Amino acid sequence: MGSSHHHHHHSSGLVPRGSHMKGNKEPRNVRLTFADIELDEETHEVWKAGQPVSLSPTEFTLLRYFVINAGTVLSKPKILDHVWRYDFGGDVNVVESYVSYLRRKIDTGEKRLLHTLRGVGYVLREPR
Repeated sequence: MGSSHHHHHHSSGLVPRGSHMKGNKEPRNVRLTFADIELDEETHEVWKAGQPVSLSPTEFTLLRYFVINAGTVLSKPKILDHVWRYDFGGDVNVVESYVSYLRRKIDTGEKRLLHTLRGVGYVLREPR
């Protein structure tokens, strides 16, 4: 809620009286994808190589963050503070439990897209 909106920097063109003809502000809903992973922020659903998984809000946020930062080595404590940022009250052992369950619900194929750097954390990366 504000009055800003209309930016005071419209050095781009100068004929909004028409411009488009229908609208192109956005293509379609917000859907995240990765290697063989699909997430719909609209239907809050997940899909992996023809393998759908019913994850909960928390577990969903975790997977989503992993994808957003896919390629960057994440840390156990960092990941916690990042997610638990919506509900404090979870030791560092709670993450391990969730991670183990996640692996079982996300790991299965011969292609390991989740590398575990024991002592540091985990990193998302496609098989090379």
